[PDB]
Amino acid sequence: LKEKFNTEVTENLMKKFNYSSVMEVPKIDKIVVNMGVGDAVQNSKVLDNAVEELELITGQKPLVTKAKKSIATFRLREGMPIGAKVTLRGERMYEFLDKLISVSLPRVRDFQGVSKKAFDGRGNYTLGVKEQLIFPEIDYDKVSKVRGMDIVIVTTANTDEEARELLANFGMP
Amino acid sequence: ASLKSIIRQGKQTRSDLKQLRKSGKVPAVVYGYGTKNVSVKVDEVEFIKVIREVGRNGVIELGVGSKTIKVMVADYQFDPLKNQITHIDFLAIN
Amino acid sequence: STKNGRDSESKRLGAKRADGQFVTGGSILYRQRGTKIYPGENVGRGGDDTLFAKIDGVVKFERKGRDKKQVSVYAVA
Amino acid sequence: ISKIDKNKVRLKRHARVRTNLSGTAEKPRLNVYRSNKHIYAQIIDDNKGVTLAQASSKDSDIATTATKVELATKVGEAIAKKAADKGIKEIVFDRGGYLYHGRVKALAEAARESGLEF
Amino acid sequence: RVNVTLACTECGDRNYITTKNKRNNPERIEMKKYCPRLNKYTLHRET
Amino acid sequence: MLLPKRVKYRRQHRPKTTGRSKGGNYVTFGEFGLQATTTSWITSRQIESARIAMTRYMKRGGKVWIKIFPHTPYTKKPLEVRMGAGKGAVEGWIAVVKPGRILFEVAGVSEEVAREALRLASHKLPVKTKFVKREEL
Amino acid sequence: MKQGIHPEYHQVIFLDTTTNFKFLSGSTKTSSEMMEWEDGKEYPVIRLDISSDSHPFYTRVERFNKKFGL
RNA sequence: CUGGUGACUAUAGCAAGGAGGUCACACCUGUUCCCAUGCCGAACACAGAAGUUAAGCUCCUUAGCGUCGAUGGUAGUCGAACUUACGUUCCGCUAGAGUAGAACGUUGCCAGG
RNA sequence: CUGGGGCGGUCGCCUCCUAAAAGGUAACGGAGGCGCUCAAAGGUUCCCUCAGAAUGGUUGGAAAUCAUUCAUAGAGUGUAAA
RNA sequence: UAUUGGAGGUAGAGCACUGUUUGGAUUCAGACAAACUCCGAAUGCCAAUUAAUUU
Repeated sequence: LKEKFNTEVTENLMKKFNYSSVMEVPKIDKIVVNMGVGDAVQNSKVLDNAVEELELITGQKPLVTKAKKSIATFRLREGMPIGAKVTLRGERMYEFLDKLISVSLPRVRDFQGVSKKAFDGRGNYTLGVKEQLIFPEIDYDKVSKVRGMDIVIVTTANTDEEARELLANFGMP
Repeated sequence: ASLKSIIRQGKQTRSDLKQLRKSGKVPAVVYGYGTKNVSVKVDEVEFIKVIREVGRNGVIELGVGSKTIKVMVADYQFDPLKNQITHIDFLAIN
Repeated sequence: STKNGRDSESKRLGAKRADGQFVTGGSILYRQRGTKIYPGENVGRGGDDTLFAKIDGVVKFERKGRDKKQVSVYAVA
Repeated sequence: ISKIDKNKVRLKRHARVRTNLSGTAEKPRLNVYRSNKHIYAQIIDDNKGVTLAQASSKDSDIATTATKVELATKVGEAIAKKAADKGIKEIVFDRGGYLYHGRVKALAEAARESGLEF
Repeated sequence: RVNVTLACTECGDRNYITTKNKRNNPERIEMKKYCPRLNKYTLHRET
Repeated sequence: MLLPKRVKYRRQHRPKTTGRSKGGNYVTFGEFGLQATTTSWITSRQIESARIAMTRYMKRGGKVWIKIFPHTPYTKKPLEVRMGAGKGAVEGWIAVVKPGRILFEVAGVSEEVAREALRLASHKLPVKTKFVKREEL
Repeated sequence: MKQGIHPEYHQVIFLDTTTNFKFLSGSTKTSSEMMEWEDGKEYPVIRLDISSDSHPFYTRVERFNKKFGL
C-alpha cells in the first residue's frame, strides 16, 4: 500500500538508479481527472451526470472548468463552462491509484494495458479510461453515455525511464 | 611585409584630409596591445603591393615613426564609385 | 469628392516649466497622455496624467531606471 | 514538477508594498522577517537608511521554548522598549510580504500595547 | 438608459441626479448618500 | 510585372532622390554586375525589358539576380482634369536608384559574354551605368 | 477539505476474492454484508471479483480434419 | 565571514561546470487549534524537529548569449561663399553601424561569528 | 465653402501622418472614429499573472477542456487611433 | 554672446518590433518604409549666471 511506497525506494529505485541521497527519489505528486467536453448546447444534463462520475470515482466535488477561448465556428466562447476537473494529492491520491491498479486490471479488455510509451519526457502517464474499470461503485445501471477519463499522474521524477521504474509497482506496461 | 608610414598631427581639418587623399596617401590608425593609438598616413601604391600577395589577412611589419610593429589589416574602408581606399585599420599583433 | 478632410483641434502638450526654474504650489509642470514622465518628490499626477508641483521650489528632471524618468521639486531656502 | 521558492514569491510581494514605505526619521518603518523558527524585527529610517533598533528571536533574552506565536509576542515587547529609549513613539508597520495573521498580529499587538503608536 | 433623480427618504426630496439602464435595473434604485439638510448620511430612493 | 502582393498605404509621398545610395553597393552573389552612376526611378516595366534582354543573350549560361525591387507606388490624375480634388489612383511601381547601387548580377559565364549581356540591359534603362567585378583586397 | 463540499466517503469494503485488499474507499454505500475486524471491509458492495486474479495482461485447417478424419 | 534591510543606466543578467551545511536558510513530519484552498493542508496559517545537502539558497572558476565601449574615419548638418547643378568649396559641431576592448558587480547601516 | 459657377463632396467634436526631435502650422492632402456604455466595467483591502510553441493524451473540428516544460511582453486593457 | 542644466525622436542610419522583399539550406547572406524604431545628430526652444557688451 502506501508503506510499500517507502519500501519501493530501496526495492529497486535505490539500487537501479544509484541515487546518493534518499531525498533524490521519485514520488507521485498529484493526479487529475479531466473528464471532457459535455457539449454546452444540449449537455446541461450531461456534465450534471458526468460530474457525478468523477465525484463517485473519487470523493471530492470536482471544479467545473470554463472554456477561456472564443473559438468561432463552434459553440464556444469566453465563458460557457464546458469542462470538469478534480485534483487528488494526499493519502486519498494514493487510494485512487491502488483502487485503479487493483480494480482496473482485468476490467480493461486490453492486454498491454493502456500504453507502453506514455512518458511525455516529463514524467506524466496521462492514461485513458473506459468508465467501467474505474468507478467500480458506479455500476452499469446509473447512466448511459460511456466516456473515457484522463488520469494524468504527475510524479516528481526527472526522466522518462524513472517513471517506468517508479510506476513498476502495480503497473502493467 | 615592408610598409613605412608617417605620423600625422592631431585635429586634421576636413580639407587637408581631402588634400592628401588627392595624392596617393590614405589615412590610417594603429591600435592593439603593445602600443597606443596613432594617427598614421600610409601610401596607396605601396600598400597595395605589400598587400598584393601577403594576403587579405597577413602580417605587415609597419614601421611607425622609428619603431617597426608587425600589424594586420583589421578592416578597410572603400569608395566603390571611385575605386579608392579611404582609410585602413592596423591591428598590432603580439 | 474625397473622404479625408477631418482632424481635431489638438492639445498644447509637453513641458510647461524648465529644469532649475522656481515654481509655486500648483504649477503644471508637464502635460501628457499616459506617463512619458512620472511624478517624483513633491509632484502629483492629475486625473488625465497631468504633472503638477505641490510645494514652492525648483524643478529637476532626472533618470528613474533603465529608460524611465521623473520630475521633482526641491525646497531651496 | 518544479518547486516554488517561498522567499522570492514574498520578496516580490514586498517591493510592491514598499511603494508607500516611509521611514522618515520621525516615523520609521517596523520591519519583520520569518524564516521557520525566527522572527526578526527591525526599525529603519528610509531617508538615510540606517537601523535604529533591532530585536530578534535568536537573542539570549528571548531564547525559550514556546509555540513561536506565544514567542513572537515576546519579540515585539523587546523592540518596543528599545524604541522607547530612542525617543521614538509613532511608527509605520510594513508586514514584510506576509499576511498579517498569526505570528505577526502577535508581534504587532505585542508592540502596540508597549506604547509604540501605529 | 435614462436619467434618474435621487430623493431623500426622510429629509424630503431631491439631492442628486444620476443615470441608469432600465433593462438592467428596472426597479427604483437605492443608495445611501449625504443629505445636507440633515447633515447626515441617509437613504435615497429614485423618484 | 514585379510588385508587392500587399501594401498598407498605396498613396504615398514620393521618394527623395538626392544623396548617395546606402545599400546594395557591392557585388555579393555573382561575379559581375551593373553599377549605377546616376539617379533615377526604375519603373518595373523597364526591369522586365532589361531582364529579358540580358537573359536571351546569355542563352542559359548562369543565372541573373535582380538586386532592385519596385516597392513604392505612384499615382496619376485622369488625363484632362482640373487641379486638386483629391489624389490620383495608382499607376505603377518604382524603385529609387542613386549613384553607387548594383542593379543586376550575372555568374557562370565569361567576362566577354558578361560585358555584352549587361550592355543590352543598360540600353533599356534611364540611368548611366558601368560594369564591375567583385571587390577584393 | 472543506465542510460539506466534498462527497461522503468511508473505508470501502474491498474484501473481494482477489486477496481481499480492502484498503480502498469510495462513496459506495449499501448493506454491510461482511464486516471484519482485521481490516475495514464491511459495508459497500465488494465481496469478490476477478480483477486482481486474472488480469488482461496477468491472467479452419483443424476444423476440416476434425469433421472428416485427416 | 554569514544573515536582515536600502542605494546603484545589467560592468550587476542568462548559461553551463563545481564545491557547501544544526549560530543559521531550506526542503521535511503532521492537521488537534488560529485561518485556508471558486475541487486539493499544493499554496496560505499553525503545531512540530525524525530524515537530507538531492533541490532552492550562498560561494568559486569560465567571455557561449546578452549588457557596456573608445580612438580613427565616415554619413547628416549650423554659418559663409560660389552657383542651378539630383550640386561644388570652406569652417565649426559631429553620428549610426563596426572594430580594440571593459566586464561572471560596487556600496551604506544593523545583528551575529 | 469651392483652382469661375454648377454636379458630386463638405460643415460640430476626437486620434494619427503631412509638421521641418519645444509649442503652434494650410490645401476639395493621406488614413480612421464619435453623438455612447457600465449598479460594476466605480471606491477599498487582500491574492494572482499572460498569448504562443512543443510533448501525450476518449473527445479531436490541424485547432474545446487536462498536465510538464521553454516562454520578457509577441496577451489583456468596454468602444478609433496615438 | 559665453558657460551650465533640461524637455523634445527630425536628418542620417539601422532591421530589435509591425509590414514589404532577393537568392541559398526555422536558419546563412542581401535590400525597402510619411503614418516602422534597438538607436540618434547639427540647429532651434525653455531656464540659470555671483558674466561681458547695448538699449
